[PDB]
Amino acid sequence: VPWVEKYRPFQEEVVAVLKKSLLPNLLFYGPPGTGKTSTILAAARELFGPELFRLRVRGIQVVREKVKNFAQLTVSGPPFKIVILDEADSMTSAAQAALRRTMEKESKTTRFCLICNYVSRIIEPLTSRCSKFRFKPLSDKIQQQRLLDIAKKENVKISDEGIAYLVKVSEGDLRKAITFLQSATRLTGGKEITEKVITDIAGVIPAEKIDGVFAACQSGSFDKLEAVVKDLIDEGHAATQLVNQLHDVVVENNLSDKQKSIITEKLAEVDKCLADGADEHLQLISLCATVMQQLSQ
Amino acid sequence: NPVLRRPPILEDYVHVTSTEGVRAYLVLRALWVDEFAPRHYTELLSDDFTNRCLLKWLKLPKQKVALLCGPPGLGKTTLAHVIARHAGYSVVEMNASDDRSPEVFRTRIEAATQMESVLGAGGKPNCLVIDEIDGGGRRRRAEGGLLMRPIICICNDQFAPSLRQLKQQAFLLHFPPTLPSRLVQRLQEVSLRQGMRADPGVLAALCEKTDNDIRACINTLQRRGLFSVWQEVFQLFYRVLHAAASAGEHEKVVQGLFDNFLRLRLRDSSLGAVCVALDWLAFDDLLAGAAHHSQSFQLLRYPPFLPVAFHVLFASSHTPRITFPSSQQEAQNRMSQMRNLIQTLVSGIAPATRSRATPQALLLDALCLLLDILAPKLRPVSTQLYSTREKQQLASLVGTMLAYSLTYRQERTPDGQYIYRLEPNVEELCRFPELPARKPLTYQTKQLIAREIEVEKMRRA
Amino acid sequence: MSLWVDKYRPCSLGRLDYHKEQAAQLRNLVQCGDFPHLLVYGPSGAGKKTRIMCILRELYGVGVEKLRIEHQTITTKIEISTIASNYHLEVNPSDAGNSDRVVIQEMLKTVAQSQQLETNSQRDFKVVLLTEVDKLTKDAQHALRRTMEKYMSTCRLILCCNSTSKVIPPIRSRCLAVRVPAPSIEDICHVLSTVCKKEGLNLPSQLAHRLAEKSCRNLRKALLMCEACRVQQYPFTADQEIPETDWEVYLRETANAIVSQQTPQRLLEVRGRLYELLTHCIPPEIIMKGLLSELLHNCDGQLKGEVAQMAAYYEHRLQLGSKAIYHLEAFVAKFMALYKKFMED
Amino acid sequence: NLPWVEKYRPQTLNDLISHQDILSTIQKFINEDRLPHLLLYGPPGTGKTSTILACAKQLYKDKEFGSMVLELNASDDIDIIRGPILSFASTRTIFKKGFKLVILDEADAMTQDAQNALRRVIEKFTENTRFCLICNYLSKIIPALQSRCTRFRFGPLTPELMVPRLEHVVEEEKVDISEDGMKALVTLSSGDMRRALNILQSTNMAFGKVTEETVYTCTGHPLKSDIANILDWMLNQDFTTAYRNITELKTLKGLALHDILTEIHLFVHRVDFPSSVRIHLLTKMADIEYRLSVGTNEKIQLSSLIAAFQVTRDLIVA
Amino acid sequence: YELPWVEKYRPVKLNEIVGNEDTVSRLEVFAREGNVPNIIIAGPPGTGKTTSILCLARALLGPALKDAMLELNASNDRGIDVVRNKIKMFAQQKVTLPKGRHKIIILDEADSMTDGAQQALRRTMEIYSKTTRFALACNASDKIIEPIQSRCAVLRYTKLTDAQILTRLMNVIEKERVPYTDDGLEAIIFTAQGDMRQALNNLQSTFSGFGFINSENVFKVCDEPHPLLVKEMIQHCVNANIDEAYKILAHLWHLGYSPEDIIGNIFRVCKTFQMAEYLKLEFIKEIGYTHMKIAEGVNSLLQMAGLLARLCQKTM
Ligand SMILES: Nc1ncnc2c1ncn2[C@@H]1O[C@H](COP(=O)(O)OP(=O)(O)OP(=O)(O)O)[C@@H](O)[C@H]1O
Ligand SMILES: Nc1ncnc2c1ncn2[C@@H]1O[C@H](COP(=O)(O)OP(=O)(O)OP(=O)(O)O)[C@@H](O)[C@H]1O
Ligand SMILES: Nc1ncnc2c1ncn2[C@@H]1O[C@H](COP(=O)(O)OP(=O)(O)OP(=O)(O)O)[C@@H](O)[C@H]1O
Ligand SMILES: Nc1ncnc2c1ncn2[C@@H]1O[C@H](COP(=O)(O)OP(=O)(O)O)[C@@H](O)[C@H]1O
Repeated sequence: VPWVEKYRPFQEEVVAVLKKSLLPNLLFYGPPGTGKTSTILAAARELFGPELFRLRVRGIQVVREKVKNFAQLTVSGPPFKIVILDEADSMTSAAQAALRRTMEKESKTTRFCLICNYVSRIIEPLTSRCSKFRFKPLSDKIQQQRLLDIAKKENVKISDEGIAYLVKVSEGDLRKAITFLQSATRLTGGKEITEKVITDIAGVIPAEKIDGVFAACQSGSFDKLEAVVKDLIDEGHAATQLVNQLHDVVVENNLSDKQKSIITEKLAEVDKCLADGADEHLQLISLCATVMQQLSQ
Repeated sequence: NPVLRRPPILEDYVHVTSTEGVRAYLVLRALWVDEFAPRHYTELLSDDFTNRCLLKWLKLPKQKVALLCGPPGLGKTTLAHVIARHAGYSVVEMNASDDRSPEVFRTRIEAATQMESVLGAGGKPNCLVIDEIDGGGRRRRAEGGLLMRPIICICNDQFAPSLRQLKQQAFLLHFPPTLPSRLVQRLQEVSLRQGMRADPGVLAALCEKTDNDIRACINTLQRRGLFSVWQEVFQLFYRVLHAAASAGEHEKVVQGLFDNFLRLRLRDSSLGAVCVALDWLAFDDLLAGAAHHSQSFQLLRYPPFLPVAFHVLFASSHTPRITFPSSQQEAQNRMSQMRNLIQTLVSGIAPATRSRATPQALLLDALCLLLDILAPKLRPVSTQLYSTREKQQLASLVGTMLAYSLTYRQERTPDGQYIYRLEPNVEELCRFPELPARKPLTYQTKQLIAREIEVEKMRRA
Repeated sequence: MSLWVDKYRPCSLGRLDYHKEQAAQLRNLVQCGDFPHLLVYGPSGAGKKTRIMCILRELYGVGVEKLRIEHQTITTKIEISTIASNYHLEVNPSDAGNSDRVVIQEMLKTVAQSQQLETNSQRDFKVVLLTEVDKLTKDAQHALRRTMEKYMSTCRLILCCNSTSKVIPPIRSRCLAVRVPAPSIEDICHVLSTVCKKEGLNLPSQLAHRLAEKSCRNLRKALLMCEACRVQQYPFTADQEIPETDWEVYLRETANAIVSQQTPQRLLEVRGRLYELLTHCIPPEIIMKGLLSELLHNCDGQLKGEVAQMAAYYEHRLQLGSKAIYHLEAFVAKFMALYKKFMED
Repeated sequence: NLPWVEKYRPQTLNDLISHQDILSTIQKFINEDRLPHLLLYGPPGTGKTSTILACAKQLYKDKEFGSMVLELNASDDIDIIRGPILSFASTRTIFKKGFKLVILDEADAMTQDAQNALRRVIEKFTENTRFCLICNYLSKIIPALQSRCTRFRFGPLTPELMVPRLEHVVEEEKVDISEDGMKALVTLSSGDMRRALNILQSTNMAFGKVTEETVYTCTGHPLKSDIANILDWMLNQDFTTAYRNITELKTLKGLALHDILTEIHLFVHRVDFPSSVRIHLLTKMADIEYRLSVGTNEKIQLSSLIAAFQVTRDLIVA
Repeated sequence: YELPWVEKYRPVKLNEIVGNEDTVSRLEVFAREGNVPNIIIAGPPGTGKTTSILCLARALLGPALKDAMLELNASNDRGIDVVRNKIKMFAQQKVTLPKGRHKIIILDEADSMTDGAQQALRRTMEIYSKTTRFALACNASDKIIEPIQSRCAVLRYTKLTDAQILTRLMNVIEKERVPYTDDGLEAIIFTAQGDMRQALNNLQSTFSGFGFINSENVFKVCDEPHPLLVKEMIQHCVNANIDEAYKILAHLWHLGYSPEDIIGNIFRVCKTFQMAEYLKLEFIKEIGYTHMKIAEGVNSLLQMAGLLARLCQKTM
């Protein structure tokens, strides 16, 4: 059993506004462990009662058929039953448009509480047809405390700075730090969790590699760039992770605003190219060439 | 300039400061052919290797099924019928014009195959034909193991992913085109029968206008307009004329432009022009992708401007030696046959309990495998210790060839010289042209390797 | 049973010649319960498949090496071949083309429904090793994550790819990232020397280093070239003529031809060479990578940045488009324009 | 209860606003018996479906409406054309004379083959049945199909005419709205009554009152003040401090880089940049939006927006 | 009730088709000679494809058209079970015809037929060639598989030029006594986009709405982003004047035109604009890239402003 559901328990005001309906469609978004599904289920139990239950959800044809068979059905007798559709963020644009159509022709007697990771919604359900409610993530200190408690009751040997690093590499949510802790204690046999094991589990590139990349760029010789990028690709480090860490380093150190601007334009277009399936090695070589041009000024 | 050094007196503004803090202020605002069908074996045309080499196999050396390849119109449909007529055999035919459900595909051929004729005993033999093949296929594969009457499936590529494993038990022939030395005589006889007159030169021209197609030739006693587009674009408003003149199929126009724009001689320093032309070709490719991914008919109004873009850039004073585009299609079918051959080899190797490598990883790393297969060519004479220590040598090498199912077979060139070729012929899968060529294996060494392969097969079994 | 590249593939995690720390971690992972879904990645020749087979060997029994061919059909019908064992199924759903979604769904459905036939003596799941997950389509990957989360209790997935860039983030979330780096030059020298020793041979360190550098840290290349240079000359020499594939040589000669003259005639000749490379079924991105690597050897330091940026730009456009020759050819043309202007001035 | 979009959906023809030209023309067609096939297109929520429904309801009484007006949606399922549409258009009436009516809502969602089949059906039975095609993008309709019908473009709803309908809604419903709240509601609507009424739902329900801060927080749209702050930081503060300020604001208010970028694009034309600076900014921002649309990291795209402005900082100052 | 002018002035003879002269003459030759072969009819919509095929069949068959001709549209079932059950059974049917006449099967809008249906069509066409002929029709010829084009005399139709549309408009205006001005004719021709059906529909719609035919009425009835506004915005982009071009674009946006409509009219106007031809091609490629973004879904005012900026910087 994963530690995610084992420990799944601020936003009761949305439950209050939902009960005060004597009702629109709902759009709950936020980091996954922020209890959006639990919130809507609690609102369900409070608004109908324990004896009345709802519909929770292959493509879109089966979704439309199920919603039709469910909404076009007489209720016990409150007027509007709902349908959830969690993980809506993964729906394609055509599936989202078909779902928007399904929300119509059924809006007379049913409601939808879409659960998503934010901006993935197309303009039709996101704007109009939904009441948005953002679920803020737990703050860093509370997250570290919760990870400490999990490590205590699971006899996991992790240090406090290890917990801080675990929250850092999974910034903005639980259920990723928790999974990383579980995978780390499985990989190490629980005996000891260090920085390197968390770094490898999270897929983070070591800071020594990033420092070497900047050193090679500052060296001004393209041969060193080729060597460092070839080594970074050979080590198997994802190019998107290198782009993220490189951007985090660049945007915060003491480079010139023009140098930061050029490097960040390059990082953004490299991120777009990598999203389109471009070669990691060529994208990283071009990015490091731009960085070398900026540093070797 | 819009940039101000001091804030506007009565206008809304925002300020922009430099990296040094200098600061500045910006305002913010607000009919004939079937009449002359071959009546007897003597009405066939000469210089033909098809009808002269299938009657050898069709008598009653142990091939089961038949197949087709080569160009169309070569009488592949009528050769079987006239051979049946001459040898005293009957004919059957089938199509996709009727319902070829997988189940009915069985019974539509079983009747043709395993029953005799309700007639005189002379007419009992039958000849069978299957047409327009490119559930039922799996049934064909199941039946092809054992059969009594060979069948013809009309295709044109023996290197197919499915029919290659059927042609291995089939006596597929050579398919040379029919030379017109007697086409003109046949057409003269046809015209005399039909009361028409034409000189030999005129008749020959009418024959060669249609690539000497006998069907079209006999229908003549009664091409491609893309060269016009290529001529209008490649030699001298004009551009509106090319936009209007591109009324036709567009993919082949673009193929012709791509194949021919590097053969013109406007300038040797036109690398900028060819860069712009390749930019336009990439734009056309992206348009083709985007009009399909996001189905949009309005987005395919731009591709007609590719010929216009190849004008302006490359329009010159004549010298338009324009050839038909073949590079893209030839590359397509060659890569398809390479993919079929790698599939054949990988089916030989990958699931054989071992050989843990991706087919792509294997393909990029198989030339070294051939180099291990090379082996010292010391021409072993002794029945033991084949010029070296056998275990670290030819024994392990024949083991690894049996792993990949690589074998050496016998072939005879038309020159008559003996030759051995690797069984799935992975060399041309692996080797490239115009780079330093390595020496190959001797004939007798390949014979020894084949013999060792056979004894290894006997030992493993 | 004879190839050096296969004769000395380690059987168990305990006999891996490199990444021993990760092998120990993997044995710890298999030793405990609730074996998760693995996403093993790393450059080709790093050992991903070797590590996966070893993971199975301590996970299931030795009979995991008793590999037998299987074939199945899908409903769209497309026939696909697989490789299975008494405990795991290995399938590359990419080769089914755009119908990879239905084939992956059908394979996992069938294996999960078939594991229930009293097959729980060793483990309570069947491993479905997917190879070349990065070659799947987005819809296939969404079907994969759905099937993964739906039959987690009865079947386990191991995903093997060379780069996790094309793997959708949702799949990366559900799986455990097992990064298998390419072996270092020293590790490749050590394994080559051990192979030679176990073969009753002797390998000079200079030749081992030369093979390691020429292999580009691909271990199967290192072993293949070692065996090829062995059969070419039984006593190794520190300056031996180590062979290499003809597609690499052809790519290098293509780049040399691009450098040697910058004219549309040379452009058409290089286009013919690009056809030769493409039709031999080597990936267009590999062509671009090798072309750039050799072109940089023939460029001044002031030119290498622009050449590399053009290579990345045109490989990106190649990924967007559908005809690789257009963008390969445009890259070659742009490079000759730049090189001609630079050498001219 | 029932949402106000459905509750306040117009019924009589006089409820519709700003489409007096279109309404007068369609009603004149009805009166003179020259009603052609109709293609109503425009932005969502501007009253095309309500317009055609009002015209159909004045054409046919309630008991004759259900047998003389076939309403179908193309997004529901080519079988539509060959089944219900072909059967309805090819047959005569039940208990009336005159033409029947087909209202195909969301006609832009048909495939091109379906639109060709619909063109054939419309051509064959033009005398007995009139078709009304409702779509958002006229460009999605094949030129063959849109040459069979007269096109009416329902434009966006101007504030000077949108305000009275929302005033009726806020008078009938017990909503307390401010002047700035009404202005913000109109602005976020941008000519969409369905959007305006849904925003009014969400705001008046979650916060109880409708005001600029309330509506902007409910919809999640960035304030004018927040966009001005972002522009000020980008044009004045250094790259690191501007990045920190914008990241903190964005994560505090849950702002989307899509909306931030959309509003900064407007400010780019508001404030008086030099022509070259404006060209550079427009090109860079269009690039950023395109890169956003594919599923990239918003951190890096935000840094690229900051970069696009930091490049122009010194160029503007000099 | 009166027939629409698209049907009121539908050609009934091949002599009154103002389309492509070569193909029309070829069809008249087929109608006169009699032994018409299988023909494929490809071209833009509204050029006369179906009209030409029906006129040819009518001229060939006379009174025997009702029982000798099988006309199938996009609204009919034309699946694999039709080319094999309906088409085959009609081909096998016995109709007595004059010596040079054949049963004509009109698979109209055949580009909508699947690959399997046309494969079924292939030697159903080939076998019964002695007794029946097939007259296909499509907008895109590449949608018809290779064998059908191989065994058909592919006739090509092209967009009616401005002069042909103008002559037919004059004929219809004279026969209908419709007031007009030359500017209204130019507006109708511009909105036609080379379709006679579209030109007739627009003329009839303007007559129905306002009676008089002038540019103002035409663009009031055929509402699209005005070609003059789009033209002057393109001119501003040529002069690298981003501010004025964006003024025009933002005015179009406030009027409510979708970015798809705006970019379509931008391409249409820039296609026949007064530029250096190299700059015109550069503009066309940039507009095509922006339209690809718009169709992909990235359809905002910022995208169109970015297109304007890229056009402006194409001229530096
Ligand atoms: N060797 C030959 N002698 C006499 N006539 C021939 C010969 N080969 C072909 N013909 C004639 O050529 C004409 C066209 O041949 P046909 O249509 O049968 O081509 P095919 O090669 O069988 O076709 P495909 O390859 O497309 O299936 C027929 O009239 C046939 O009799
Ligand atoms: N002129 C108007 N007067 C009053 N309400 C209007 C008007 N236009 C639109 N609406 C409102 O729009 C909502 C439904 O929009 P409707 O379907 O009528 O328009 P539309 O533009 O055809 O929509 P869509 O094309 O997105 O389906 C209702 O809440 C209705 O009150
Ligand atoms: N050359 C022409 N001369 C006169 N009118 C024409 C011409 N071409 C088209 N038209 C007009 O267009 C109408 C239909 O044209 P067409 O023959 O293309 O039929 P269609 O069914 O609309 O075709 P498709 O759906 O295949 O594009 C005719 O009735 C006529 O009003
Ligand atoms: N410890 C090791 N000793 C020898 N060879 C190894 C070792 N680890 C990995 N390899 C090599 O790595 C290669 C496989 O790696 P990889 O490319 O990831 O998978 P695949 O088996 O699909 O090629 C094998 O050829 C194997 O010889």
